[PDB]
Amino acid sequence: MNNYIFVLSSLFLVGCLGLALKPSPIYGGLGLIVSGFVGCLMVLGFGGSFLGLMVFLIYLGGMLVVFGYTTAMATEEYPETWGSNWLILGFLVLGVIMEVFLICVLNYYDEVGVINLDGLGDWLMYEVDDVGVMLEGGIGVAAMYSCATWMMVVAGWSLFAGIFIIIEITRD
Amino acid sequence: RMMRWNQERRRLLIEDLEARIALMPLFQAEKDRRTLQILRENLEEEAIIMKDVPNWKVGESVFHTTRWVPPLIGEMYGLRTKEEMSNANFGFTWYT
Amino acid sequence: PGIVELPTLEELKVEEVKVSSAVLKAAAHHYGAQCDKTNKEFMLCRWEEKDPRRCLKEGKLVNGCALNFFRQIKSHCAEPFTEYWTCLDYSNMQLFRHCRQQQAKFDQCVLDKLGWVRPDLGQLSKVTKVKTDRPLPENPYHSRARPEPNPVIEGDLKPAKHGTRFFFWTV
Amino acid sequence: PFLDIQKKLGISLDRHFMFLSAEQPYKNAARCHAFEKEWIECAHGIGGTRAKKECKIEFDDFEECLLRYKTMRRMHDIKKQREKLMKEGKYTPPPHHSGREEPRP
Amino acid sequence: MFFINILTLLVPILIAMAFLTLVERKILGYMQLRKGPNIVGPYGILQPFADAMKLFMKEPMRPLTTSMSLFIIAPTLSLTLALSLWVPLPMPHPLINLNLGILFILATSSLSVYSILWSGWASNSKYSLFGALRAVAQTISYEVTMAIILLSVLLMNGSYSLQTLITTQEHMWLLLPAWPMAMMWFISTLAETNRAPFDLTEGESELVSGFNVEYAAGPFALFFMAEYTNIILMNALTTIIFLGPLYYINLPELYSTNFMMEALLLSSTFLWIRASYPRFRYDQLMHLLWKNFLPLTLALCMWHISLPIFTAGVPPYM
Amino acid sequence: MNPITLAIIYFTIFLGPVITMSSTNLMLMWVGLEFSLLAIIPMLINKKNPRSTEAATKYFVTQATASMIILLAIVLNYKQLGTWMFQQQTNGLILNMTLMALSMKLGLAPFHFWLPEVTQGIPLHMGLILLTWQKIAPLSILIQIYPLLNSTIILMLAITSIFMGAWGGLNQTQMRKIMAYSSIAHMGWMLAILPYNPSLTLLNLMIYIILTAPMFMALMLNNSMTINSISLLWNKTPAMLTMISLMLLSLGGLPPLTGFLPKWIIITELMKNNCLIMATLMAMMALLNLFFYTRLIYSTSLTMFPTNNNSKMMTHQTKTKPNLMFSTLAIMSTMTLPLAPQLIT
Amino acid sequence: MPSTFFNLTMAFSLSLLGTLMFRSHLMSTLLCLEGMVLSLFIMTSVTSLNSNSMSSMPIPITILVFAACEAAVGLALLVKVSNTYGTDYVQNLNLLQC
Amino acid sequence: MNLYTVIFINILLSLTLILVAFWLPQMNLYSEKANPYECGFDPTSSARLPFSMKFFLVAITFLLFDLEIALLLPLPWAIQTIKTSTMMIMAFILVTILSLGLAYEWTQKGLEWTE
Amino acid sequence: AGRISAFLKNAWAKEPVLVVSFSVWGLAIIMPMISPYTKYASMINKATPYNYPVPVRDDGNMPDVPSHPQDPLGPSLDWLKNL
Ligand SMILES: CCCCCCCCCCCCCCCCCC(=O)OC[C@H](COP(=O)([O-])OCC[N+](C)(C)C)OC(=O)CCCCCCCCCCCCCCCCC
Ligand SMILES: CCCCCCCCCCCCCCCCCC(=O)OC[C@H](COP(=O)(O)OCCN)OC(=O)CCCCCCCCCCCCCCCCC
Repeated sequence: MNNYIFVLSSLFLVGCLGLALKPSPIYGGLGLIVSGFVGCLMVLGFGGSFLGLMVFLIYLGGMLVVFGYTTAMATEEYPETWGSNWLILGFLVLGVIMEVFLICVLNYYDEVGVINLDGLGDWLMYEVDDVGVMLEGGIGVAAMYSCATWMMVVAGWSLFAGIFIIIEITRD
Repeated sequence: RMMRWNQERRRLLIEDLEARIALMPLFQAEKDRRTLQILRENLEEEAIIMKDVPNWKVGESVFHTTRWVPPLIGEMYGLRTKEEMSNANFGFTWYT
Repeated sequence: PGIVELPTLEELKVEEVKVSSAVLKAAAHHYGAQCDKTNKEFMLCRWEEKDPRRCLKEGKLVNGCALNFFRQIKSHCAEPFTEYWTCLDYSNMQLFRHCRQQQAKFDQCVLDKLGWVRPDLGQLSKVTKVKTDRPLPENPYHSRARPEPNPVIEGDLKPAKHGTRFFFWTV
Repeated sequence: PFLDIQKKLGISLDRHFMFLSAEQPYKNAARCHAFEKEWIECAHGIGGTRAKKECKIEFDDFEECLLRYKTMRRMHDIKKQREKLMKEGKYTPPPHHSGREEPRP
Repeated sequence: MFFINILTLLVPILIAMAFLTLVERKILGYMQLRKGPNIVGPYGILQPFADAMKLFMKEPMRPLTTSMSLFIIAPTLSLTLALSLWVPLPMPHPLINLNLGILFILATSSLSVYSILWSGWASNSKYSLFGALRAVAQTISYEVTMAIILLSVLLMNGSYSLQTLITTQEHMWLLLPAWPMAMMWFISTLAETNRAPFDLTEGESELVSGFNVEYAAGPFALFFMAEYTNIILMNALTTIIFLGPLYYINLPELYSTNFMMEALLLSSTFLWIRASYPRFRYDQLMHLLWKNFLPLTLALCMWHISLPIFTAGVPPYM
Repeated sequence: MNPITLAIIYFTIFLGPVITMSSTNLMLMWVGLEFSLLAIIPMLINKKNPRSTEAATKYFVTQATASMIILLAIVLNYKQLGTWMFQQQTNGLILNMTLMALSMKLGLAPFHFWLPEVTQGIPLHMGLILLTWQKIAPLSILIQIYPLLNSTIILMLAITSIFMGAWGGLNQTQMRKIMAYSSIAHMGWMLAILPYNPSLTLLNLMIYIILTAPMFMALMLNNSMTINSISLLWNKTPAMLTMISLMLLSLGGLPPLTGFLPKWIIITELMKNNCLIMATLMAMMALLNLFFYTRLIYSTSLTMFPTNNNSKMMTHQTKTKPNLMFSTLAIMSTMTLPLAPQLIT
Repeated sequence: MPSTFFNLTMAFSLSLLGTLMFRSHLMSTLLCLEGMVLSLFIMTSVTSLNSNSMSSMPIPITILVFAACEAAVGLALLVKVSNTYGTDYVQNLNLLQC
Repeated sequence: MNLYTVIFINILLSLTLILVAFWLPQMNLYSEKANPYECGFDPTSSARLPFSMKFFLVAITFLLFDLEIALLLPLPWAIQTIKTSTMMIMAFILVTILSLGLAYEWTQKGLEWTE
Repeated sequence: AGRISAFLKNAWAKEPVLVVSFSVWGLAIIMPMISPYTKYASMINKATPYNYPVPVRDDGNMPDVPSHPQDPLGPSLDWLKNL
């Protein structure tokens, strides 16, 4: 129960490896949905739940529109999942073996202390205010409404200009 | 009705937070004393029994500032049990 | 660097309250109004001197006044306070709104005996200006020498000598 | 280049959240507020090469607070020596460190 | 004791959805001047069990042109998301108490949409592809509308929790303060559950069976269980959010009874809607939402931003 | 088009670099870069031909990848120090990734391959807007971190950009590709002088901008796309020829044109910092740049290529040339060498 | 935390390698871009939560907004590419070399 | 830990149900049974050809509006602020520009399913 | 105006959703500017005590701040009590 975040980070690494290995975009969206859920779990484990749930919802909508588009235009008669080429599977397991090799090397080389096998799960949350109200994530995202109105207005203008941009691109 | 009831709930929240404020110094004193007790027992257990390596200082800090640096969760529960460390890391988060 | 100093178990020993959170919250308002001087002295020393190792006497005084307050509560009238804090202990949030009747009986107890008045809606949540004789720490954060700034040049702004002095440009 | 319309007009669009020790939402801190405060107060007015030279003590303390490499190495050394002594049978942990302790509030 | 609590949450929900199938067939029959099943059970009460046994004793019939991994993953995903969505509901005390309960609900609903999409694409058939694309359009429209509705209603509430909704509706419902949001939320729950009028994903008339047209018995039963569990859940969420049951600290049994009565009424309302209305076109559903509900809910979201500010009725944080 | 979306898109094109150069937070610099990219894409794909679509796609994926690397550098700096600016003690790996990604944003070699591709297949005014306005925000970020840059990587990128730009402009016959390779060479000069003097790269940027604004304006006047199209300019607009030749010579760096001034002062500063090898190699490849400019001058001004019959109708009709923009910039980009101490700052 | 941050940095590196190495699919390239975006979001969120930088907590939301804007623009460009050719192939869009 | 156990129990329940569904009945598999359905005839295409959806602009607008949703969602904590005037103005501006974008797209016929 | 009234009545008959949305938008703009309770929301959020009130030293030169919570000095919340 100490290495839970490390297991999640390894799963995120595997999902990003599959996305890099580039299946058919159906399975690419699947891998990105899995990676988004895993990253949500990592953020929730590290702290406030609002950021993880936000990135989960956002990537759910994004990969849904992506699924629609890869059905519409980015498709082929035989969409390769991962086993159309044995090189893709061999490279996936090669990357997994390289990941295990590098983390074993960095555990053996414990001078810097980036990854430690004995010290894993000991330095996840550093210092927390034990007694205290209104210290969770989402209060800062609310402070975007009052303390970073410049961040709020550049995000809003980005979305507004983006509406105009996409209409003019797909005007045809 | 929502205006009146939300104002009443604001008054109730102020009452609860004032009860918390009145209980704050006792919790602060007990928390500081417990933290110092854990640090002292860690320092003694590192001091007498743990370290006989010739090049080692027992109570050596890692800062030159010579003032109080509050301890980390992994610093104060590092010598404790793994279940206690996991409770200190993921107690509030997993309690749902 | 240096060896960090921290007190021993003998000077960290104190008579702990051993009192649950629900009974603490039931007695919170009268505890906060009875000895607010001791609690504010502890908070003032704690926020002035950031070191917890130099406020242990104030913390023991906070524990002592809390113990005296609870001993007065236990001595004078105990069963309406008991039923009040158990009604608070029943709920999942210890909401004061559930058991105002037992709160009224406990307030009647502490008003008839010991003459205590429960604070109003916005009284416990303001600054206090506590008087103390402990000297003000002149160097919090253990700051270093703060090295002096650059020696700013003062004088009249004369024109540049012989113009720009850029190759063959005379002016 | 770097225009300074924020300093010229006196506004602060993005200047109050440049670093950790700067205007937390309700009243909170950022776990190295004192160290970052000391480092910035050291480096102000002498900035650049002089701040890199003669604020190295404050910067090293702040970097140690933020990254905790030396605390990790010290704790790893203590735990490694403890495990070596457990293997050699020369150490028995106390009750409070391993198992039942007396809980204080 | 916690596993016993999980059982007492999960098993009654599954029996409730099976008898929801029975109640749907009987209510539709009695609105169609006929009866429901009354032969299999004493009053038809064994009909869902007979249907379940027949579906689980028919062969699943894996097809040739089919991505088998997604074809198997999708119905199990749908059922586990339906039960996971049932987890955090308070009646009046939830099994799992979440601070961001509504956000959890939204995330799980979107993942259920992904289950439908993956089933439709994996069952490599044209009607399945049609059903998947219709699901994409439908979830676009109701997702944006539902997010705005929940934002405004929980702005009238305090945090994103649901016990806070109970304490908010302790004195009066939320239907009277925000009834247009309740109407648009009811329509959005219909769209989320893929129910009539705008089902459009299992469209029996436009398509053959939509995304289930290649799913034989077994995983088809899993999809049906997930759909009807989601029906009961959306009605339960609507009555928790808007039609607040009576809550007393001394006894919660009357809260559970009131919640049961209102959830049964809204489920019967869903069956009533199915009996009453014909189907939309799936472009007409998008036009209807994006041209009627979205501007009105944007305006009402602005109104519910302004309302606690100018009435000073800002809800507490806790 | 539509005036409302024209105003929105052009205001966002303006707003991107302004936010980047006026914001002290690296995150706000990144959102300014994002503003510039996303705003300029619909202006690129506007004619809706396959070449415009390809150019927009290439530009989008290149700038998106570079901005993602920039954001990686910003997040790693925030992890290391907790601030939102590279102050003094950041990691050299972070700084080198920042430099590499901003080089791919700018388009200098060996990240230069997309720039002639994108500039080709795009209308001339959009090529002008790209090659001038899009290169200020990454240069502003590079000027902001004026120390703490790797001079080795800077000089390698500078020398390879000048070499590849000279060779590419030597090969090309398309005018837009010629302008893109000129951009690559001048960006190489600016990047070369960047870690030693921000004033000199600002000066070279200003000289380059005021030099290639009227070049693009003169291309825009007759919609001249190729060397032959600019060659039949004596029949179309014979008054253009002297200013065209003088601006091409100034882009070549010939004295006494004011385009000699940025190369001269950059060589001076590099002499002051003892980089004679780099300065000499840069000057020789600048001579190569001047060669392909001089071939262009031979085509358009000093000889008279054959013309066709319909240019008689072109002479019959009347034209329109922008006041206060072409002639002013041409004069200031040709005959402003004796104001060199005023130009340097 | 340092092990998790190393894993997130390696995940970003893998998604960058996916972006740089094309396999016949502009949609897959956009997917790799959004994988890089997700890795950066998780890195920023974990850093802010670890350092208790609640004032800097709007930064992940800002990068998510601008990332979805760029994903929107990329999807629009992919639509135009598909309308031009009908296959969405990065090797098929190559005619600007001359 | 509790929520994790409930999630795993639901997943194991769904897996148990589909494993029962696959190992319980009798299997008789042949080619005409497992062929794709296509209403009682052989399919002309492979059901993997491009589909050419007609609401692509609405989908991209949905992406942008979903991120506007993500911006609007911290309002329940935003209304607890001490200023509340800049908060109210900022919320009004955000909702107004979102509505202006929707109105502009409606006027320019963006959400009209161009065939 | 006759044309404006006829246009509004036709819009209310034919498209009574845009009319309601624009009216609600205008009402949400106008109502905070005319309500007498607008300052009360900010004052309530100010008076809500999420943090400990840190005491100050007694130099004897400030008579405005109280010496104890049971004092007439300080920001009393009788406006919220009677609100
Ligand atoms: C959960 C609680 C219960 C909820 C209700 C449940 C029971 C009733 C169920 C009825 C059947 C529903 C089945 C599905 C029906 C689908 C069709 C449908 O509903 O379409 C939506 C229809 C659409 O109608 P339409 O599509 O025919 O409209 C024509 C539009 N054109 C021409 C462009 C196509 O109606 C709406 O969109 C209205 C939504 C609700 C509006 C509520 C407004 C309330 C008043 C606001 C304030 C007014 C005053 C202004 C200010 C004054 C200040 C002083
Ligand atoms: C068929 C395959 C299916 C795969 C997909 C499974 C989907 C599951 C259901 C949908 C989940 C959506 C995302 C939900 C995340 C959790 C929501 C949440 O808010 O969690 C936080 C919560 C505690 O937070 P809070 O409420 O703030 O409490 C603090 C004080 N009470 O609680 C926590 O902190 C608990 C954290 C863990 C909760 C999730 C556990 C998931 C376990 C992995 C499932 C998948 C495993 C892989 C596949 C297995 C084989 C098929």
